[PDB]
Parts: sequence; structure tokens; C-alpha cells
Amino acid sequence: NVVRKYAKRITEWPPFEYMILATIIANCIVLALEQHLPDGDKTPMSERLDDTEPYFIGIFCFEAGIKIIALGFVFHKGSYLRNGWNVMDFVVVLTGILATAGTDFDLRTLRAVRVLRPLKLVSGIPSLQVVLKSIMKAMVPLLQIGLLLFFAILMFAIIGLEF
Amino acid sequence: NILDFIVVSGALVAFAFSGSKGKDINTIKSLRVLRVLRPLKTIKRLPKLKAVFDCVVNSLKNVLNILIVYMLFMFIFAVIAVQLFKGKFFYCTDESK
Amino acid sequence: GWPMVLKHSVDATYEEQGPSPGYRMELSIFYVVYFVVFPFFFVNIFVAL
Amino acid sequence: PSMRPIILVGPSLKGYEVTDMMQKALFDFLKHRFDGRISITRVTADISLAEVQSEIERIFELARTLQLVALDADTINHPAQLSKTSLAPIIVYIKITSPKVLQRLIKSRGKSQSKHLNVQIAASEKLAQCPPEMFDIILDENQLEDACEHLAEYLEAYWKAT
Amino acid sequence: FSSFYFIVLTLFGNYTLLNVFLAIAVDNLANAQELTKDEEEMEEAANQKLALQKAKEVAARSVWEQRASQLRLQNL
Amino acid sequence: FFIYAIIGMQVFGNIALDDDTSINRHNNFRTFLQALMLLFRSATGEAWHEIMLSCLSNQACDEQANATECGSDFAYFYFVSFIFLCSFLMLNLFVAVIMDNFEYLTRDSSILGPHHLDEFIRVWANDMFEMLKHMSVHFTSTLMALIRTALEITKQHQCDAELRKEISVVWANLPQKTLDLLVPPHKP
Amino acid sequence: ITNFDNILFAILTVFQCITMEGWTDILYNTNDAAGNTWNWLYFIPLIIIGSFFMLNLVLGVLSGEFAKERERVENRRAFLKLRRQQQIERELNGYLEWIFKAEEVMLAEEDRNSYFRRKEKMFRFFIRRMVKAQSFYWVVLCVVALNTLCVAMVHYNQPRRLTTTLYFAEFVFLGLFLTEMSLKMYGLGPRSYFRSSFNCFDFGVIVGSVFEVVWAAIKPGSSFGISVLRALRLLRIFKVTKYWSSLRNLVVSLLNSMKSIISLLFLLFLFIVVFALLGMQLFGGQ
Ligand SMILES: CC(C)CCC[C@@H](C)[C@H]1CC[C@H]2[C@@H]3CC=C4C[C@@H](OC(=O)CCC(=O)O)CC[C@]4(C)[C@H]3CC[C@]12C
Ligand SMILES: CCCCCCCCCCCCCCCC
Ligand SMILES: CCCCCCCCCCCCCCCC
Ligand SMILES: CCCCCCCCCCCCCCCC
Ligand SMILES: CCCCCCCCCCCCCCCC
Ligand SMILES: CCCCCCCCCCCCCCCC
Ligand SMILES: CCCCCCCCCCCCCCCC
Ligand SMILES: CCCCCCCCCCCCCCCC
Ligand SMILES: [Ca+2]
Repeated sequence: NVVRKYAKRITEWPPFEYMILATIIANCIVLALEQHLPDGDKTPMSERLDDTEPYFIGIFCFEAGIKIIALGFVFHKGSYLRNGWNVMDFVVVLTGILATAGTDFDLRTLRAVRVLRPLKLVSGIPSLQVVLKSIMKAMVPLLQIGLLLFFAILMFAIIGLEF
Repeated sequence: NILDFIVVSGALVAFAFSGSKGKDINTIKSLRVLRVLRPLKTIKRLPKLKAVFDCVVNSLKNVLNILIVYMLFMFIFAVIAVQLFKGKFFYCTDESK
Repeated sequence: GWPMVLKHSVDATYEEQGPSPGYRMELSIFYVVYFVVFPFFFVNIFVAL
Repeated sequence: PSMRPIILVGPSLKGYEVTDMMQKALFDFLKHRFDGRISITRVTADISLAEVQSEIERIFELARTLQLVALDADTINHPAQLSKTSLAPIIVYIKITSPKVLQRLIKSRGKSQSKHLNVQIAASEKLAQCPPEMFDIILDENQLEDACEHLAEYLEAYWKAT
Repeated sequence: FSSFYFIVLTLFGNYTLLNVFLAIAVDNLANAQELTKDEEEMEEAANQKLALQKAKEVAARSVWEQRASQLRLQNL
Repeated sequence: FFIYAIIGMQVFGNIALDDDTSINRHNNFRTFLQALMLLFRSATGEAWHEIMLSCLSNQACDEQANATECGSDFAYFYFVSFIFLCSFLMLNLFVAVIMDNFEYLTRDSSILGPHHLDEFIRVWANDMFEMLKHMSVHFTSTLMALIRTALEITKQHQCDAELRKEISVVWANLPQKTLDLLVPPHKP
Repeated sequence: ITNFDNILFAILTVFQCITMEGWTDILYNTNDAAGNTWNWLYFIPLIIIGSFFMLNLVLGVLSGEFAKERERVENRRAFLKLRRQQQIERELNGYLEWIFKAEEVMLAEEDRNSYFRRKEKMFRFFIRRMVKAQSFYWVVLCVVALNTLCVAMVHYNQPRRLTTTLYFAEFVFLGLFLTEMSLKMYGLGPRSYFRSSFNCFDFGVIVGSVFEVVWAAIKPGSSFGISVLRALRLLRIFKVTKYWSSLRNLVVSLLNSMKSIISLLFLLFLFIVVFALLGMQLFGGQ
């Protein structure tokens, strides 16, 4: 409740953050270590990489729980789901949890969101966040150029249909 | 004026070597290709075309400091590449040999 | 035609020998550094100047 | 006196190796550039409080020969410290306009005076609030040669004047 | 419908790349230009003041750069 | 493009077309228009090195041309210098266009410009109060007054004197009194 | 896949022509299906309007945004702080030269009247005055230039007399540059030797060259090509030219914002990694 909401704000002591960083790089290396074979074949080491997933999903869920109990959820106008980067972490962890539902259509499209886990490096290093904002600030004026390019492509595509 | 003179001289020497003998075709063809500087004459005549040419030359002289650095860096990369792949780009039409 | 040159560069065994696919595969870092420097950095340096 | 004697002051406290060495380099240039035209002497008695009076007459009889006289004082760290005495040398100001280069220089100049940095910077600043007209010549140059030629040119002007 | 991967990767990778590297080049080259300009202006300013004080005792621009000055004034 | 097309025609014009090479029925030097299309292809970077390698020395020469050996090792210089020069000249065109517009590209919404003038033209259709709410001797004096209120050059008499100085500096081409007549309307 | 059989196919092939990739093959296909007289009017305007004009607009908009952002309050503050640092360092260098001349004249005076201390210190001062003299600059540039000539002429199937000549010349040049570093470091003092970043470059390059020599002694086959980077010391010829300030301040700006550059080449790496893992998910093994 509220007696414990006071304590896990202290839990964000910097070694905890660097341990979350460490598990993020560990997950990135595990993802980069995979190899794909055509027709349902799989390598002898891909099984081990597939068994190492529950530790990662558990650590991410534990981190989300700490951030959800120490902070709010949506209510206090400052909380987990009211931060842009914390929403991406929530999507990643929630979808990883949902991928352990034992159905058919999940695996092909619910395993793909797992590639957004390297972006938790940006989500965990505020300097990278400000650098990313600097990058993306100069590409809002390019929206009109995007509309113009799409209009030119439409006109020339219509002409190509005609001829 | 040097360009005008070389154009005219090339034309005249090309006319002079017209012996219809076939002794040298590479030289006469080169003197023919030298005619292509002929439209380059109208840039000294038109003042605005000359102004555009001067602006281009000014930009080239503005980037001349970094062009030297660029060719030095690419020389270094070329020498590294020669140390790496010198003699190794040989092959057969038969992949097995 | 840079991917063809990259393929020849990686698939290069030794001096006066024919290729071998996938050999010397770590020689892509010569072509990743080169694009970082000349096509990406220096081109934009001239464009800015 | 017949001539106004040369006095160096302005970087920081005399007796400390920073000011001592800067003034000594300028002094050595002034010496061996004007060979046969300037007199060299070292002064250790406090003129600002005027044994004390035993040397002022010595200054006159060097200054009485229509020749430049160099005063290697060891206690002057202020132009107004001498303003009450009638000796009246030229107050040459070896000025450095930014205290940060002074502090980094004190760091650069060995290890001993690193602990003497604070008081020396404080007194340098104290001299810095002094008004420029109290001084005779300003040495704002950072290069040795530029400051040297500036002081030498003003010395040539004084030489031609008298 | 698997060509959206390549369309997105060639749109958001040929203009984000350009944005990043052109930002680097423009920022650093403009800093260099302003540094050389300012050090030269200070050099003649100091030289003129030094000549004035020493004699007293003994007795265009590019469009980018003009627009930069205008932006400086406006933001000031 | 003209110079390089003519050099290509007169040097690499009689290479025998071969659909297995880069001098084809599509990409030859045999006419001014085909050569110019080839140079436009090379400008956009479409396997221009392949064209160079198919334009080198010792190539099969066209049957109806008299020469037996056609193509030349001038292709290295030709193609490399074309890429360099075309890229440089098009960069200069790009930069000239950019700097011809640099006050628009660096525009601020708070600071005025031609947009305010066009919108005031729209105001033609009292409404001046509404536009003052909406902002960032009939339609010229008002324009001068609004420009004065936006950018600043008794202080009112000083502004009038500055307006007179500017009008004298920029007196129009063969006008009797165009800006001068505006000055009586621009004074207050 | 590249046809105009539909609005979506037409959009895809037009977009592919916009990127100037395979836009001629699509043109050369309409030159076979129909005549070749009128097809260029569809593609040359398309290329001009989509690839040249749009690149022009992107460059213009980006440069305008850069100009607007550069002259803000915090960016201007950072630039003025950098300028202040440069001015302070320049003045401090001048005053340090002042004090060094003072040291020299003093030490000469005490020697005009522990003995090995004085000997070694005057030797140090003589070296430090030598390594800054203009003739040392020119002799070092001559050695560097004669080094690049020995590496620019390595070619395939070179004569065996040349291979041994350059093999021994590499050792000679490594010895000469190690001697130059030793003299320079002893004269200026290690704390001051690394005050100039270009000396850090030279030290790192000669260390890498020694590492390459050792590694080639162990395994003759490989060659890291680090001994060539000594050609970058030819770049000092700009010192005696009126263009030292521009290039030096460019390098100063780069090294100052070398943290905002590494954290830009990293976000690019993160996005390339994300797209690599996405491509492995979608097309992996197929
Ligand atoms: C001197 C510093 C400023 C760098 C300047 C580099 C170039 C101006 C010079 C340096 C030595 C020259 C090279 C020395 C010898 C070679 C090998 C030579 O190959 C052959 O002799 C034919 C090959 C064979 O038949 O085996 C071709 C020219 C080349 C690259 C020369 C090209 C021009 C080079 C590179
Ligand atoms: C078996 C190991 C081979 C190593 C292959 C490395 C390939 C590198 C590709 C590009 C990665 C860095 C790009 C970042 C540029 C901003
Ligand atoms: C595994 C041995 C060879 C490694 C492949 C790359 C070697 C060269 C790396 C980059 C060297 C040039 C750096 C840029 C400075 C001009
Ligand atoms: C056997 C499967 C047949 C259908 C496959 C269609 C392609 C799958 C969707 C790919 C969409 C890529 C999205 C990338 C967004 C950045
Ligand atoms: C039939 C030609 C065989 C090779 C002869 C030409 C060799 C290369 C010539 C390059 C000329 C370039 C400079 C001329 C324009 C500045
Ligand atoms: C393969 C036999 C050798 C052929 C050499 C012919 C001369 C090559 C001309 C190169 C001209 C230099 C191009 C530089 C462009 C700026
Ligand atoms: C290989 C073809 C060469 C084509 C030459 C185009 C450019 C030539 C230089 C421009 C003319 C310069 C003359 C001097 C003007 C100051
Ligand atoms: C009989 C006609 C065969 C195909 C001709 C294609 C010509 C395409 C029409 C011209 C397209 C102009 C683009 C609009 C902007 C300049
Ligand atoms: Ca291509």
C-alpha cells in the first residue's frame, strides 16, 4: 500500500539501475547470439538461448513492479505510464509475459516485439534520451517534405498507371 | 585567350595533317576532340555566365583546405587497402580451382 | 558496386590464391570505417563548408 | 633625480618565484639589450618607509650620470606604496588581465607555491583594482617579445626626450 | 507487404543518417568559423588599442554568417 | 553535359553494342541524345563504373565503322572527372538555391514577413482589432504603420526621420513620388 | 515486382525510382515494351523532382534548422565558454614561455659561477629549445614525407630487392621516430608532452606501429596497417600557411564535442541493431 510505497523509492539506488543495465546488455547479447535455420531446424545452442528467456522476463517484470509500486500508475499526473519511455518498457515486459500463453498465432508476431529491448538502453541512460531528442527535433520540419514526396509519388504513380 | 588560341591551333594543325594517307589516326582524332572547347568560348562573352563560373571557382577555393586533408586521408586508406588486399583479388572461372 | 568489392574483400584467402566464401569475414570493418569517414563524414563536411 | 629610475611591479608579490622570474626575464632583456647604457643593482632596503636611507643617495649618483638605472627592489608590490616618497621612479606595470591564467600559472610553476596560491592571487587582485594612471607603463602583452619591444620603445622615447 | 521493412529502413535511414552527420559537420564547422573570426577580430582590436596606448605614453561575410548575426540579435 | 557528351561521342562513339556489356542498345554513345542519357545515368550513380569498364581500351568495334580497335583508357579520367564535376556543380546549384531562400528557411513565426503582408491583403474583405488579436491612406499607410509597429528602426519624430532617410536611399525606379507620397501617410 | 499493374505496384516502383536505385532498368523496360522516344519524359522529370529537388529541399530545411538552433541561449553560452577556454589557454602558453626564458637565463647565470644536476638541466633546456626550433620542424616533416614514399610504392609483385629495402626502412623509421619522441618528451616533460593532442596521436601511432612490428614478427602473414598513419604528420605543413587557425579550430570543436559525437554514432548503432534483429525475425533463415 502506502507504507511500502515509501520504501521502493529508495530502492532506485544506482547499483540497482546499473544491474538493470547489465541485464539489458545481457539480453542484447543473447538476441545477437541467435542463428536461424530454414524449415524448423534449430541449432544446438539456440535451445540454451531459448531457456535463458524466463530470467530476463522475470527481471524486467520485477523492475516494472518496483517502478509501479514506488511511483503511481497513471493517476498522480506523474507516474510510470505517463512517461514516454516507461510506456515502451511496459509494452516490452507485458508482451513478453503474454508470449507465455501457449497459443499458435502469438509466436510469429509476439516474439518480434522483443527486438525493442535494445531501446531500453536509451530508456535507461538519460544522456542518450537528450541526444535522441536532439536528433528528432530537426526532423519535424521534414514532415512537409514527406507530404510533398508522397504527393509527387502519387502523381507519378497515377501517370505510370495511365501509360 | 590561351583557350581560344589552342582551339584555333588545334583546328589548323588538324587541317594541315589532312594527308588522307592514314599514317596517324589517333593524333588527328585527338585534334578533332580538341574542338569540344568551342562552346566554352561563350563564358568569357556572357558576363553573367562568367559570374557564375567565378562563384563556382570561389566555392572550390573555399573548400580547397579540406580537399587536401581529404586526399591525404584517402591516400592513407588506399595504402592500408593495398597492404590488406594486394594480390588476393585473383580467381578462376572454375570455382573448384 | 561497393557490396561486390566487400564480397571480394572478405572472400580473399592469400596472395596468388583464389577466393573462399566466408573467409576473412572480419575485413568488413575496413568498409564500415570507410563509409563512416568518406561517404558520411567528409561529404557532409564539404556540403557544410 | 636627473632621471626617473626604472621600477618593476604588478604581476604578484616580489620574492615569489613567479613574479621574480617574470621580472628577471624582462630585467635580463633590458640589461643585455641596452649594454653600456643601463646600470644594474639589487635593492633590499624598504624605500616605501623612507640603513633605510643609506641607498637613496646611491640611487641619485647612478641617476646623476644621465643613464638609465634599474631598481631591483625586493619589497615593492604596489605603486602607491611609494607615492609618498620623493624618489619617484617609473611605475612599470607587468599586467596580466585574467586571474585564471595567473592561478593556472601558479599551479604550473612547481609544487612549493601551490599552497601559497591564495594569498598571492589575492594581493595580485588587490593591485589589480588600482587605477591605471598610478602606473607609468602598462605591459598587457602575453608574448615576451611584444612586451619587451613596447617597453624598449618607450625607453627610446625617454632617451630621446633626455 | 514485407516491403514495408525496406521502405521504412531506406526512408528512416537515408534521412536520419543525413540529419546526424550533417548536424555534426555544420555545428563543428560553424564553431571553427566563429572561433577563427573572433580570434582575428580580437587580434586587431588588441593591436589597435596597444598602438593607441603605447603612442599615448610616449607622447565581406557569407549569408550563413550575416543571418547568424541577425538571429543573435533577435534572440538577444 | 554538352562538353562531356561530345567528348564521349567522339571518343567512345564506335563501341560495338553488346547486351552482355554496359554499352547496349540502351546505354551507348552513338547519338547526342543517347550520350546525354548515359551521362544523366552516370550522374545518378547507376553502375557508372561498369560503363567505364566497358568503355576501356581494346573493345570490339562497330561493324559499320572503319576502325578496328575502339574505346580507350581515357575512360578512367573521363568518368572520374565527370562524377567529380557533376557532383560539385550540382552541389553549388543546391547551395545557391538554399541561400537564395535563407531568410525563409530560418524564419520565425513571431517575427513578421511577407506572410503578414499577404494576410493583411486578405483582411481587405474594425477587423484590424480582430487581427491585432490574431497577429503574430487605405492599404499603404496602414501597411507602413504596421511595419513600423512590428520592427523599430521625440521617438516618433526620430522614426519619421529614419523613414525619410530610407525613402531617400531607396527612391524607386522612375517614380515621381511613390515612397515620398507614402511618407506623408507613413508619418502618423 | 517492378510493374505498373496496380496503384500499389506503381507507388512501389515510383518510390524505388525516387531513391535512384534501379531507375534505369525500369526505364529500359519501357523502352522495350513501347518505343524509346517518349519514355525519358516520364523518368528524367521524375528523377529531377523526386531525388534532386527533394534533396535540395531537405538540405535547405535542415541547414535552416541548424542555423536557428545554433543561435539559442544555451548553445551560445557553450560556444562562448569554449572561446573563453581557448583564449585562456593561449595566454597561459605565452606566459609559460616567458617563465621558461626566465628559467633559462637564470640557470645560465648560476652556471656562470649537484654539478650533474646543473649539467642535466642545461642539457634539458638545450633540447627543449632545439625541439621547438624551426629546423626540427622541417627535418621531422622531411622524415615523415620520406616515410610515406616508402609505403606508397608497395605494390603487388614488387622486386625482392624492394621488399627487403622497405622492411629495413620500416625499422629505421621506427627508430628515428622513437628517438624524436624521446627527445621531445625529455625536453618538454611528459606532463607537457601530452598537452597537445597531436602528440597524443603520434605516441599512439608509434605504439601501434611497435605492436604491429611485434605481431608481424610472431605471425608474418597479417598486417594491421597502423604504420601508415604516420602520414598524418604531413598535415602540419599547414602550420607555415595562413590556414592554420581554421583547421586547428575545427579540430578543437571536434575534440570538444567528442562526447556528443560518440553518443550520436551510438544511437545509429542502436537503430541498426534494432533493424538487424527485426530483419532476423522477419527474414531469418528464409
Ligand atoms: C611522396 C608523398 C608526398 C606521397 C606521394 C605519392 C605518389 C606521388 C608517388 C609516391 C611513389 C609512386 C608509386 C611508385 C611505384 C608504383 C608501382 C607502379 O607499378 C608498375 O611499375 C607496373 C606493375 C608491374 O608491371 O609489375 C605503378 C606506379 C606506382 C603506384 C607509383 C605511383 C605514384 C607514387 C605513388
Ligand atoms: C564474425 C565477426 C564479423 C564482424 C562483422 C561486423 C559488421 C559490422 C557492421 C556495422 C556495425 C557498425 C555500424 C555502425 C555505424 C554507425
Ligand atoms: C583483423 C585485422 C584487420 C582489421 C581490419 C581493419 C583494419 C583497419 C582499421 C581502421 C584503420 C584506419 C582508421 C582510420 C584513420 C585514418
Ligand atoms: C508466410 C508469410 C506470408 C506473409 C508475409 C507478409 C509479410 C509480413 C509482414 C512484414 C511487415 C514488416 C513491418 C516492418 C515495420 C517497421
Ligand atoms: C587510345 C588511348 C590509349 C591510352 C592513351 C591515353 C592515356 C590517358 C590520357 C589521359 C589524359 C588526361 C588529361 C587530358 C585533359 C586534362
Ligand atoms: C591498365 C593499363 C594502364 C592504363 C593507364 C592509362 C592512364 C590512366 C589515366 C588516369 C587519369 C587519372 C584520373 C584522376 C581523375 C581526377
Ligand atoms: C576530360 C574532359 C575535360 C573537360 C574540361 C572541363 C573543365 C575545364 C576547366 C575549365 C576551363 C578553365 C580555363 C581557365 C579559366 C580561368
Ligand atoms: C504513347 C506514349 C508512350 C509512353 C509515353 C510516356 C510519357 C509520359 C507523360 C509525360 C510525363 C510528364 C511528367 C509531369 C511533370 C513534368
Ligand atoms: Ca547503385
